[PDB]
Amino acid sequence: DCDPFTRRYYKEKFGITDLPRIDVQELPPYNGFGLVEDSA
Amino acid sequence: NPHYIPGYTGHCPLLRFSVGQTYGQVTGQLLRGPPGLAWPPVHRTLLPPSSMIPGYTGFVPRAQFIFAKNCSQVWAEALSSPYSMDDRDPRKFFMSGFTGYVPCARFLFGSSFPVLTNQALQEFGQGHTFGHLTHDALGLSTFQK
Amino acid sequence: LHYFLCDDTIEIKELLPALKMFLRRSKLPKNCPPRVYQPGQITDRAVLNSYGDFIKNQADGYLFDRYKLGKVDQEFYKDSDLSLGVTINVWGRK
Amino acid sequence: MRECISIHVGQAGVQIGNACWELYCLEHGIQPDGQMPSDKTIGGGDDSFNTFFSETGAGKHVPRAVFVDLEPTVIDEVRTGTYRQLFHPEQLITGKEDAANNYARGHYTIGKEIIDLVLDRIRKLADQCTGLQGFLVFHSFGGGTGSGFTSLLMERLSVDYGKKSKLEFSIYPAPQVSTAVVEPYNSILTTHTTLEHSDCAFMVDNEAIYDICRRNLDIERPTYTNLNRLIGQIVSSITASLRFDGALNVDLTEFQTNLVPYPRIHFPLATYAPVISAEKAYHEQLSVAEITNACFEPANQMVKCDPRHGKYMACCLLYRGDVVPKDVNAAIATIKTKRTIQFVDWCPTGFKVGINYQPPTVVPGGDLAKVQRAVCMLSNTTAIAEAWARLDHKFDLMYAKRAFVHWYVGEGMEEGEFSEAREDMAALEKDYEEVGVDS
Amino acid sequence: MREIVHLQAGQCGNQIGAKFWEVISDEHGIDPTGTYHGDSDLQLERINVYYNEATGGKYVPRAVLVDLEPGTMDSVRSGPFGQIFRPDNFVFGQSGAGNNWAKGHYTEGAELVDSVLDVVRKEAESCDCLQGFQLTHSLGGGTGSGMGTLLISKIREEYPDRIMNTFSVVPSPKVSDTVVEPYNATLSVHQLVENTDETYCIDNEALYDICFRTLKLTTPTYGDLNHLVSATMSGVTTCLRFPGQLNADLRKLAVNMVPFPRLHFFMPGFAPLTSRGSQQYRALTVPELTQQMFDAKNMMAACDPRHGRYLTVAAVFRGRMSMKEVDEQMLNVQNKNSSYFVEWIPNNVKTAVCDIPPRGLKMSATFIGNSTAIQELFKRISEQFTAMFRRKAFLHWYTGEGMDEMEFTEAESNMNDLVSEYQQYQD
Ligand SMILES: Nc1nc2c(ncn2[C@@H]2O[C@H](COP(=O)(O)OP(=O)(O)OP(=O)(O)O)[C@@H](O)[C@H]2O)c(=O)[nH]1
Ligand SMILES: Nc1nc2c(ncn2[C@@H]2O[C@H](COP(=O)(O)OP(=O)(O)O)[C@@H](O)[C@H]2O)c(=O)[nH]1
Ligand SMILES: [Mg+2]
Repeated sequence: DCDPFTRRYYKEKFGITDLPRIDVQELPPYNGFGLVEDSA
Repeated sequence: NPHYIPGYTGHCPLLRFSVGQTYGQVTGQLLRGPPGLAWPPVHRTLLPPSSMIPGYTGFVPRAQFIFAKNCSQVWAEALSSPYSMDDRDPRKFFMSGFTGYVPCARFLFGSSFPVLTNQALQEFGQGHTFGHLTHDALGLSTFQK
Repeated sequence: LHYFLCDDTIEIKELLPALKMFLRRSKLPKNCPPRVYQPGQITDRAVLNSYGDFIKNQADGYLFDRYKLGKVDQEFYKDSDLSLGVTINVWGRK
Repeated sequence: MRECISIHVGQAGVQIGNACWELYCLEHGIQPDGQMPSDKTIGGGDDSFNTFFSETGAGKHVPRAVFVDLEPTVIDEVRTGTYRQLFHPEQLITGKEDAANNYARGHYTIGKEIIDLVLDRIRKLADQCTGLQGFLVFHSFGGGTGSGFTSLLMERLSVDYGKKSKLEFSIYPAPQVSTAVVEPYNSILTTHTTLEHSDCAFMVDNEAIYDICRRNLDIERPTYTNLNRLIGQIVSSITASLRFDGALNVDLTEFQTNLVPYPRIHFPLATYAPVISAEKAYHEQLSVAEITNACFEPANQMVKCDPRHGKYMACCLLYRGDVVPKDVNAAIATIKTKRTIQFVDWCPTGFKVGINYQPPTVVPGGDLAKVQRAVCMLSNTTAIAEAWARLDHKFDLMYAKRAFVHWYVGEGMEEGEFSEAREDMAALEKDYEEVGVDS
Repeated sequence: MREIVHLQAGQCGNQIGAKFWEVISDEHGIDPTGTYHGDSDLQLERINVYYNEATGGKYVPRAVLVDLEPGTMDSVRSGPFGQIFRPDNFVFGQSGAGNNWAKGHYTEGAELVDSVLDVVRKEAESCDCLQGFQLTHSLGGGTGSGMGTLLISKIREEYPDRIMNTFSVVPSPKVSDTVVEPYNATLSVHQLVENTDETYCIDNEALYDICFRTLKLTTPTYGDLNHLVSATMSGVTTCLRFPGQLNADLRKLAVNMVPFPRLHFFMPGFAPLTSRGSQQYRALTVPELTQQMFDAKNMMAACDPRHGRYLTVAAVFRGRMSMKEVDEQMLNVQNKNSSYFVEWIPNNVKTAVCDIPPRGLKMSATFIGNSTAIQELFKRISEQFTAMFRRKAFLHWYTGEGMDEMEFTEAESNMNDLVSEYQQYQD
């Protein structure tokens, strides 16, 4: 990447506008005793 | 950028009053701007940005006044502070330990120096009955009262 | 507010619900609270120069001129300016 | 990570330091707010500002300088100036009443009250430094604070800190141009403790820089804003090597050893070149062979003295910008062939050179021109004997009738201290005569 | 930050001080009511020096008003800026002084000073750090000469380490308006030379000559005469209230200008004075101002400095100016007038430059002079004393209320001790 000032020098002089900002558990099953809320 | 070369000995308007700068930028500032007096004048001398042969003895009109140039040429020319800031400005404060006076600052209490100076700058810029409550508790409880 | 017609100067008293003389006998300025002008600039008469001859009377030895050069303009309250029901800025007091 | 501490006491020390930190913010591209800009990029290292600044984790830089004065009238300019958001709010220490151009009112009565707050800030600063190198104290001889508050601060700091070199940049009284009336008194009383706790005290004055401001710059009427911008560049040319890289860099410790031949002879003079305006720089060619012959002229020393009468003792050239070492070498051998420039016999090697790779800077709205290079001269010579001869001729003519004495006595100074300080300069004037004679 | 207490007693001292508080109120933009109305913010950072904040954004001065007569106290309330003062500061007796020194210092002035000094110590105790005292009086009266030395004696016995600004109007040879002026003058210098750090001497006949030569006033009344003293009054202490470039407070003038404990009587001055006509013809520069300082006709005392020598000169500049032209022009004037300045003191002249000039002018300057020529002011008073003391005239009005003949010989011996020092150092 490059700074904003470097992007200013590249459009007034070379006449190009290049701005690419390139970047770089489930619960166990129920057994069968009690309630499903109590065992959980 | 019109100016005078250093070492110039002529007169410049307001040259004797301006301080702390060289002759160059003092003269460069003074040339362009009039202020109290008149600007440098409109006609500025200073600071710049034939059917006859020679030997002819006849009369050519208004040729005795033109000079310094040859016979054919003269024939050719003969024929031709935080106080001034707004209240909404975040810079309206004084840093810690400022000796200088701030109006309406001695009357405030229980605040730090920046908050107190900001407030000072802004100011300078600008039951019912015991019997009724505890009686008839049976119908309307103490929470109801 | 007293206003002597012979002198056009104003003295002011007070009536307590007296503190005597509120403002002294002087020509009341009209526009704004005026700044104190530098001394020697408030002369009634203008003079080119005094007499170069060393023998001279101090009150009599002045040559007056025809040009009002450094004259400070001042407006003063008079009987024509103030009438019944007009605001007056008494040294800043409206 | 090579560090320095700059203390500014008195009015002259503080007011020059207002123009020193003028420069360092724009050398390294730091805004007055303390935040580096986001749009513009400058050429400057992350260790380049570490000599004179400190990086705070919010990305705001803070100076390493302590501002002390006994009178609040000058410090309050800085607190409400353009650099309010720059300094530490505790670093600016405020007194109550000044020294009144009295030595004993800054060393015995008022100067004892805040000396614990002054030294504790130096203790707080030095513990933050990773590696320390020295001190740069700014004051003046003739004042009551620059003589008073300098005297006790550097005598307690030498006790606390053992072998760190101290570099004092003090304003010498001029021979003719002088402001106060107690200048011959306040200058003698400082030097009774400079000789024991100051290793190198660079010295400038007011009349020589006035005349330099007239011939070279062509300024008809100079203020104090003009002088502080010129002294602000010499100090930025001495501490250039710790911030930038070059060919042969000079260390703050080493030129303490190249410039002090005897333990009592440590008073050099500063000189900067090429000091020129904007109309003459574009016309001339300012090469290496001529910016160093400008330094050796009798009219270009920044102290009102004649260097022809004395003989030089030890020199030190400090270059900057685009310079190659060979042009410096031929520019030195052409100087030793000159007959007016006289060196002592016992010191055949006297010159020393240092080269940096950064050109000088210019402040917007300034007076100095944009030049490719610069040279700073720091000359130790025996010509200051005549400078201190006339000042001791001021002392005895006033001490003969005991004028102005009782203002000193009324604060705590004994009368007997006046005689002992005069006998110190009695010996020091004989030292330049003892050193200067050729064996 | 530095706090100054102002006192005024006597008719000549009351009216000049009332003209003093009028100038500085406009300088800092204070309305006659006490409300701040100004243009620049630099006038407000140091406002605690002269003024005290009241509740509601109203300002009051630090002045103590004392007289033995109620006549002039009604006049100060009746002035153009008279409403600003504190009604708790108006302490006064009811019996007139009668132009008598003993009626202000021993008989009737001994009952009022208990409540006079109580108001003074109430104002100074509210201050955080006090600097000094400024008092206005006249040397020839019965109040200002009697009570002037009474109050400075009692203040210094309780504030030892301070500075005293005694602004005294001295008697005049031709403009003498009381027959007992030699009696009232010699009776106050016994306490002025002992208990005053610096005294500024003002006569009446040099102020008329300034009003007739430099200013060319046709009718120089008392309203314009006291304003001349008022400008030098407010010009000496500009470095304590306004920012500057070479600052110098009141004790700095104490060190530079007092070489001996009893040579401290200063001649004052003002420096941009001009007539009304030639405002457009005068070039306002530092070389024009410096010639206006050392003119023989521009100081405010009845002494010719050409008849003596100079010990120490200090001049406080104001406005935007350079310092080379200040430092060279106050070195050129010392070298050209080499005979006048003494040879046993080098660098007689002390300069000071501020940054805010007064309103209505681009720059200004205040001149202060210590000279040996002030011995002529004390010589004529001493020889006027002898011709009246020889025949014991006008003496029973003094000896009839406690004073004795033995006090008169001691005071005249002190003038002879004081005037001998200037002549001794001259050669
Ligand atoms: N070149 C230069 N000299 C200065 C400056 N400020 C003060 N001086 C010199 O300092 C000398 C006396 O010291 P001052 O600065 O006036 O006073 P001080 O040293 O602060 O001592 P105090 O007044 O007691 O606080 C004067 O003779 C001036 O020549 C300045 O900004 N630039
Ligand atoms: N310049 C000036 N002098 C004054 C004024 N009022 C009185 N004097 C002088 O004071 C002298 C007399 O002092 P006096 O009033 O008797 O002192 P007091 O009795 O203590 O009040 C006279 O010679 C006058 O010239 C004044 O308003 N301005
Ligand atoms: Mg100071």
